[PDB]
Amino acid sequence: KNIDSNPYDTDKMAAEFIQQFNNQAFSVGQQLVFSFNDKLFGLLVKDIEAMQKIEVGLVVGNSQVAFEKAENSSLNLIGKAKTKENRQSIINPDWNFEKMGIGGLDKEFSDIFRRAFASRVFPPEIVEQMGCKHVKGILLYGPPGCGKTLLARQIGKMLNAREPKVVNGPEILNKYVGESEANIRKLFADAEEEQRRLGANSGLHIIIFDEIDAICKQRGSMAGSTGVHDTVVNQLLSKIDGVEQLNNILVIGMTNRPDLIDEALLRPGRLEVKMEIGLPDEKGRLQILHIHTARMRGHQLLSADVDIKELAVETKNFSGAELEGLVRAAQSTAMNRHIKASTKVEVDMEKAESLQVTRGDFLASLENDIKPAFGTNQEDYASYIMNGIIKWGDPVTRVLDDGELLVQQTKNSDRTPLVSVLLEGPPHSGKTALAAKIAEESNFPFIKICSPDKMIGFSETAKCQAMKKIFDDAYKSQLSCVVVDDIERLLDYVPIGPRFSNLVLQALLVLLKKAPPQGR
Amino acid sequence: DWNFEKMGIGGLDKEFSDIFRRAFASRVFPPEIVEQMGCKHVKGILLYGPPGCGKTLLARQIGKMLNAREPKVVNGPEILNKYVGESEANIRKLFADAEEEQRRLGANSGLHIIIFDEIDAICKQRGSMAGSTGVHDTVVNQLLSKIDGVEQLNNILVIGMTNRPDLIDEALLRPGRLEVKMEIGLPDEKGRLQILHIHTARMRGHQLLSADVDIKELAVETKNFSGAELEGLVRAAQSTAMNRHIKASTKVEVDMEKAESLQVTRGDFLASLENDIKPAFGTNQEDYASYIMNGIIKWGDPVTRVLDDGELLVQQTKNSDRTPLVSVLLEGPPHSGKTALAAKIAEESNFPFIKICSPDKMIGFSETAKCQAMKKIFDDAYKSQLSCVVVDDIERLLDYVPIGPRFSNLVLQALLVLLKKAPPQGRKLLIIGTTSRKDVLQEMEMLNAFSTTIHVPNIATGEQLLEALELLGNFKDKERTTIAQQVKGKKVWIGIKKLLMLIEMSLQMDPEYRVRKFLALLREEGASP
Amino acid sequence: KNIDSNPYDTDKMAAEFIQQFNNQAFSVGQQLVFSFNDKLFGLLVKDIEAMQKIEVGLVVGNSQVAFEKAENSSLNLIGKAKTKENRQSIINP
Amino acid sequence: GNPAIFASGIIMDSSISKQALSEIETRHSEIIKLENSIRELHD
Ligand SMILES: Nc1ncnc2c1ncn2[C@@H]1O[C@H](COP(=O)(O)OP(=O)(O)OP(=O)(O)O)[C@@H](O)[C@H]1O
Ligand SMILES: Nc1ncnc2c1ncn2[C@@H]1O[C@H](COP(=O)(O)OP(=O)(O)OP(=O)(O)O)[C@@H](O)[C@H]1O
Ligand SMILES: Nc1ncnc2c1ncn2[C@@H]1O[C@H](COP(=O)(O)OP(=O)(O)OP(=O)(O)O)[C@@H](O)[C@H]1O
Ligand SMILES: Nc1ncnc2c1ncn2[C@@H]1O[C@H](COP(=O)(O)OP(=O)(O)OP(=O)(O)O)[C@@H](O)[C@H]1O
Repeated sequence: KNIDSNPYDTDKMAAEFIQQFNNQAFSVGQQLVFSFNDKLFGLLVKDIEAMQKIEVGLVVGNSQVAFEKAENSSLNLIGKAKTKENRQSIINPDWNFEKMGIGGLDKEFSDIFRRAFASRVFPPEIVEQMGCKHVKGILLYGPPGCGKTLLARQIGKMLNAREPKVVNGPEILNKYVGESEANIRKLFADAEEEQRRLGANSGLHIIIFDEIDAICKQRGSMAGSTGVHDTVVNQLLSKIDGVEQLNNILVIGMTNRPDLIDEALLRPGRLEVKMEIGLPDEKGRLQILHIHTARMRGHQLLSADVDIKELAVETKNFSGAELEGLVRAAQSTAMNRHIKASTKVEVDMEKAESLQVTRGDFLASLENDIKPAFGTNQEDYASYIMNGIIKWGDPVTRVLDDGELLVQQTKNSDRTPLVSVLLEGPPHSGKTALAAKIAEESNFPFIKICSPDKMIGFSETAKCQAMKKIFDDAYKSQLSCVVVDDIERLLDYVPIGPRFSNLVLQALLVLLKKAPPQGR
Repeated sequence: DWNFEKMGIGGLDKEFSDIFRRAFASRVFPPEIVEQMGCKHVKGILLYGPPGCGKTLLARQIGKMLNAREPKVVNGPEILNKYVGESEANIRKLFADAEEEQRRLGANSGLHIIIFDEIDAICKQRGSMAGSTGVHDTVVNQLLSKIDGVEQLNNILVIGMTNRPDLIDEALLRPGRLEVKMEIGLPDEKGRLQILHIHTARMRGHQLLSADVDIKELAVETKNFSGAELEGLVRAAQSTAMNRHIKASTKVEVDMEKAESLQVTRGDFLASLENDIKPAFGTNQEDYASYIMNGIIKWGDPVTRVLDDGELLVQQTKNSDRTPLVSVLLEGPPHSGKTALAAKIAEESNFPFIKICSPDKMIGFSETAKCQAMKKIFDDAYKSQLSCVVVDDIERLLDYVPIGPRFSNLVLQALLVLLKKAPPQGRKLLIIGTTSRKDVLQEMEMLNAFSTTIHVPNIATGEQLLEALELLGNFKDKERTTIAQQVKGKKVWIGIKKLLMLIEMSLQMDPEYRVRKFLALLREEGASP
Repeated sequence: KNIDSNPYDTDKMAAEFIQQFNNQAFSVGQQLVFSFNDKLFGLLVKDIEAMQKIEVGLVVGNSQVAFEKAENSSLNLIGKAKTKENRQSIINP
Repeated sequence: GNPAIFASGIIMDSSISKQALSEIETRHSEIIKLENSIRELHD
């Protein structure tokens, strides 16, 4: 009934304990009641040591007592005589990495843990001798469906802190003056209050921004909404790091376009741990498939024919979401194979017991259902090669051999990371078919065709942006091959005049000699 | 009990001295003489500068330095409200205590501080044009009236901080309202040394810092680091060791036996420099590696000559006093490898600030965007004591094409104007520019702007080609001899960047056909000097 | 006061009940208190079957216990040692 | 689209009324008389 959070000086109460219980016998495990400043406390003897361990001893004037608060006790002890402060760890005792359910992101997690949590788990006393603040932010970016939100959620339920607040996109905007800023300010109030109350002992707080690029844009750039967005950005900047200091927060943001976010918001002392989540390699695919097919193996629902290594090999440039969808479709096929009710839903039982997902389901689903965004597409070749290839003379063989030589050079060289080639001839000679037969036999993990007939009626800027998008996508694979056909149609050339689009020509000329990032 | 070293601000001695002289000098002298002088007191301060240089820190420390009331703090647009006439009541509330204490205690009152953070959010210029009235001008009018109105106050002090000193209304900065303006900029070497000592004193106190760590080397090695970045460096260096003593991949555990020898060593600092912290007004080796992709090889005399002529220019811009702005143009035929040489010279300059403006990062931009981007890049170079800038492939920057001809006039005018604007007094700038068609620039009347020119040649003799091959080492002794007999009695016209590609193309054949294909390609390329 | 939604393994608590109350008399409708993992629960005897329904019996080591949460109770029972079952008829004839 | 718009003026509305207060006086008056009566009975 009399529990209070007010601090208690262990030194004064220890001196009072010595005064009251001098020349008195005490034994290990002895239970008693101590009155300090009219406050009653339950004391239990834990260990005794002669000035050697002794079960029973006599308290004397120079006896030393060290006090530690009981487990789950709200007692606030302050002093140096106390030895155990019972600082509750900031991590749930149950957690271990394997149960997180994330595969193919070992290095990134290692870096985040080192740079953001290393200082919240080392013994506090050592930390206090360095006088260092804690990091205050993390930023995540990458292509869609690679596992950002998953990591944010897993981190959120990592810690022993309270539940994390969530902001779903631009759910803070409002029409009346001075309402958005109020919504922004409402978020930090609990942290400010707890800080003021408890100082260094406050618990941790977490805030998660979703699609942060929809709110924080460079100041002075946009038009038509400069006032509102400027006010929001200024309010956020002031709150995160202002005149009054906070030391018990952590902010996580995630976006798809890391370039639009203001610059003053990404300096040390603010969101300063930037990470990139990219496509996985072979080991990552193997780990993800292992994670997503554990329960079935446990319950013996998985046939003995399936070999996970083969599936890992055969799926190239896949992303996590697609690896999940593949398994889901494979399971749905088997589940439907037993149910048989077109007229009215009618489940069976005889073979609803021996459910077995087989290799055939995996293959059939892989060839019909999933279509990776960065993979190779086959309908394109069907459309662009409508009557096959006819060997009517040596020149065909010559051209194909030259294409093969170029492909081999670009795959084995190191001093020439970029190559080019031009195919030309009289009209109605069939250049496009040959180009799309030299791309198909390339055997690269990424192929694409950029044809004018997908841009009918576009203006110059639209065409420029489309080509730029294609090349940006191509820049994210260990290999690639892009076909640009009918250049004159792209340029809108007409002999009268002459007339043409200068902007597209300049864009193409620049792009033709830009090297990709290192190693690709 | 105040003391300067307790403030913990390094590298800002002169600014603080001036602020103290102008603002607090008259509130400490004996009152009688001040009365005999009949002077009022300054009632304002404004601070501006690039992000992360130590404004808010200075404001907070000033707030702590005074034996006065507790300062009132305003966090950006914290006063706006939706009901008519409330956003001005909020303003008026701030001065009530000052007014009352003045009225009561006459000329013996205390001192009241007010701090505006991000002032430029609610104090923009008044439209002053009918129908273009700003969204909120009543706030500005109320503030102007309150700071200095019909009734007189003598016990206040207002401090403002901002990043854009160009948008604040001009009536708010006359010598009556906000009289002392300060620019907080990047520090020099001594400031960096002081900051590092300030942030490492505590660690050094408890023998947590190793012996091999020397501060002076770090100070020399970090060029154009803002204040916050040094702190970030130290923080990462600390975190590394603490991680070293934490095993956590299954269950977090903190070995407490080897955790009592914690000590920070230089290797941590080096790793942190390499990976974690990246400045904004400095430079990093990634760019040069991106441009100088295959190094530089001495295939003949001219190379050396070129480099020498660069060195001289650099020296001049460092020691000349009449000419604080020099420029040069590198030109030559295509595939002669000129941009690489410019990058090499710039890297060897050893200037603190090096930036490269290239068309590769402006694809699809409209001409206005190009103008603004170039303006920003140049402006960033006016805030240093030494700068070097490289303009790459001028012709691509203008969007030139022989037919017509057709080009962008606006960008050309921008450049022409921008090659003779001297920087703020006392600073030095160097500009290098690359191109591949001199004549066109000659017609546009552009060679007048530049101060000189340098010529980059091709390979033109068999001996040079053989030396280049030997340096690259692709072909061995017998093949080299065969090539010599085939080529030693002729003349050649080729560029290095083309030579590499020819070698790579040749290497793909079978072991016993490479030489013949290489020779065939070299013949077919054609000279046309 | 100590009501919580945390799951409770019916198997473990049934085994503990058998261990604690083996060779003890139990009658239909009997009310008692059971301590499981330092948590106090009210138990009411609803049915007794001989190893036939019987009014009173003796709980032995191999006696079987089936637990059902009280009406409107927030107790979260998990495991197979419970009579409650759920099946959704999301389709109709 | 439209910049943030100010809100309009407020028009409050008092509840109690003179005549309703005469009615409340009607309510209150009888209580004192009833009190006199009960005090008499107790006495
Ligand atoms: N590394 C991974 N290992 C295992 N499964 C993964 C991994 N990454 C993603 N997944 C699976 O794929 C899903 C991807 O959803 P998620 O929300 O993580 O993507 P996202 O990056 O948020 O997408 P977007 O950013 O486009 O909204 C996860 O819910 C999970 O099922
Ligand atoms: N050996 C071959 N080489 C090329 N095309 C062939 C050959 N045998 C059959 N074909 C067919 O000839 C047709 C050539 O049409 P294609 O569109 O490739 O020509 P094109 O040069 O693009 O035409 P245009 O110049 O009018 O744009 C295709 O249907 C192709 O499959
Ligand atoms: N001269 C300095 N000496 C010591 N520390 C400094 C100095 N300048 C900056 N710092 C460090 O920078 C930290 C943050 O700097 P500060 O709060 O001044 O940022 P700021 O300049 O207000 O940034 P912004 O422009 O975004 O408002 C300080 O807490 C301090 O550690
Ligand atoms: N001695 C050298 N001088 C210059 N470049 C060299 C030398 N030796 C090797 N190289 C390499 O040759 C290449 C020169 O290509 P670079 O881009 O500099 O040529 P460029 O003249 O800019 O091209 P273009 O005129 O077609 O735009 C680079 O990879 C460079 O590192």
